[PDB]
Amino acid sequence: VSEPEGIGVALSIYPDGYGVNLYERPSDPIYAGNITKKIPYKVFAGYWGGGDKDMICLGGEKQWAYNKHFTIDWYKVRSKYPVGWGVNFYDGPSGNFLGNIDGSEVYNAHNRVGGYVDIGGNRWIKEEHVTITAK
Repeated sequence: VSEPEGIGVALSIYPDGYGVNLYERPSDPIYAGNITKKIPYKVFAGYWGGGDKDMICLGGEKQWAYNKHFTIDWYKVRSKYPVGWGVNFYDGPSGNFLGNIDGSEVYNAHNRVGGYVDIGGNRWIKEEHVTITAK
């Protein structure tokens, strides 16, 4: 059974009590606040800015944080079908057809929108064709 929301789970790399900053506007972050309670937090979206500029969203628009401040257990995306059974991917949710995978690989969930999941590289698959699970 697939995780109904989210793309992964993040845990601060710092000690409990040590503030990790939250931001809005992930391409040019504006300080929004500070999280000091160290517990696992569900990740709802990713900003794929490349390297150190990657951010993860722990809620809504004012809950962006840098990936580098967390260890992240990404949700894993797997075909429902046997190896060799093609699964189409698109250039966005309900987007243009781009290609197919053969189901031999496991992917990390990079974003989920409108019943589609991005398996990375801007490749969006209908969620009906895959499982999205914590491990």
